[PDB]
Amino acid sequence: GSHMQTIKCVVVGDGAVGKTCLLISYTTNKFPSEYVPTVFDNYAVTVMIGGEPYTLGLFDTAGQEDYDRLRPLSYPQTDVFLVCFSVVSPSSFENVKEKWVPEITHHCPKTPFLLVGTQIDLRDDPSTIEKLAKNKQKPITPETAEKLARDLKAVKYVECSALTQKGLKNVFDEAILAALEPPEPKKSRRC
Amino acid sequence: EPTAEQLAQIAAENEEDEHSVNYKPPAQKSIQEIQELDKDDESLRKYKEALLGRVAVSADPNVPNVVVTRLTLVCSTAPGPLELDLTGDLESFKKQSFVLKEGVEYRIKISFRVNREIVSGMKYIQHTYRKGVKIDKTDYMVGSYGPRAEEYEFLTPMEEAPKGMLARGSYNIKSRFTDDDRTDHLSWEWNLTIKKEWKD
Ligand SMILES: Nc1nc2c(ncn2[C@@H]2O[C@H](COP(=O)(O)OP(=O)(O)O)[C@@H](O)[C@H]2O)c(=O)[nH]1
Ligand SMILES: *C/C=C(\C)CC/C=C(\C)CC/C=C(\C)CCC=C(C)C
Ligand SMILES: [Mg+2]
Ligand SMILES: [Mg+2]
Repeated sequence: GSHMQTIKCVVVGDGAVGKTCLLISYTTNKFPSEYVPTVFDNYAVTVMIGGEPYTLGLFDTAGQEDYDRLRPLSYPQTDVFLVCFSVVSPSSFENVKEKWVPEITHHCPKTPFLLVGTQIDLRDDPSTIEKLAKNKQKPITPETAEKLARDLKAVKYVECSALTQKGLKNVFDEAILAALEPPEPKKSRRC
Repeated sequence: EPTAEQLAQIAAENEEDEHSVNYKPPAQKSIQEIQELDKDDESLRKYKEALLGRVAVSADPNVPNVVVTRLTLVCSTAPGPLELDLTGDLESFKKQSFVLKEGVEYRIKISFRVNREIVSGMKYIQHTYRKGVKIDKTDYMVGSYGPRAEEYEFLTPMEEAPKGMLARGSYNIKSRFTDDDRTDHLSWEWNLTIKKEWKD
């Protein structure tokens, strides 16, 4: 039959937002209890979608300002980006529009991407909501995110919890589908 | 009648496609500096190793950080090869007859080589002139790359060639390879010609 296609998926976002845990959670199914590395190693997994095998290559990033020069070295040839932000952390959600999207659209023009709401379990949690509603800041909602996503022209908006694995398997399933959709030129040189 | 001064109307593209919250170039750090930032973190060292590879750094004096070798026109319909040796004499390109059949889909194969440091967000800017008039601005992002012995080969997306029923003339092309640091690695000019047939 046909050759197995590879999908290169790159995950971006600020520090501690959950890029790493989301990846180990997805590839082992077990959330990282004790140990959690700065960066998850480059990894590949066969994923079945619409009846076809796909080698999904996963790429975790070092989102610190110290690595704004190193990080893009993984960007070339990317098929899809996953810009992530914690729901109980507006600081990241903001940085999405400021740093992230421009960084990826700068380096990979016609490359699709999705917005990822990490830690959805915290949308409803004591201690976290505690410090939130205090400093005039409340948890993000699908409606809120979908607005920013469409504004940013993100293929879609998806959310999940690396803790409760709710929506995880789905994030990568949409990641795959998002990467399969044809380019669409829009670069008409004729006049 | 091939062309007039209706070239200015062709600028129904030009600059207006900017409208974006600007990127912001990254600091001018360096490999050795990158290498010493978090030696304590095993995970990060694995991360730098995958991206930066390991060892092999030759000529430091004479050789610059980036050195584009050539630009190749990848086309299945093109009978004869189309390249440009971006090494040495460039004035030669100011008197060549580069034919490109109209309407054909094609793409560019950029062949460069990084030597010492990182090249952050390297791009290929192409300016198409007809009768001295700039009728097209185009940016092809190549991205950031690390130093290595083996050369890199980047391919631009598939694009279509214009239909000659009108603009089938000869153009003056100005090109350069810059980056996020405004460094001008290379700059040259050459002439291209559209026609109705391949090598007519
Ligand atoms: N409750 C909770 N904590 C999480 C989840 N994901 C990551 N964390 C914790 O959040 C912190 C930072 O997440 P991490 O994935 O390392 O962030 P990264 O810098 O984006 O990789 C760690 O202390 C994790 O244990 C989650 O889904 N629920
Ligand atoms: C409406 C535009 C018209 C009428 C003409 C503009 C001409 C273009 C845009 C030509 C592009 C030529 C390229 C990209 C050259 C590629 C050839 C090599 C890389 C050998
Ligand atoms: Mg094949
Ligand atoms: Mg991480």
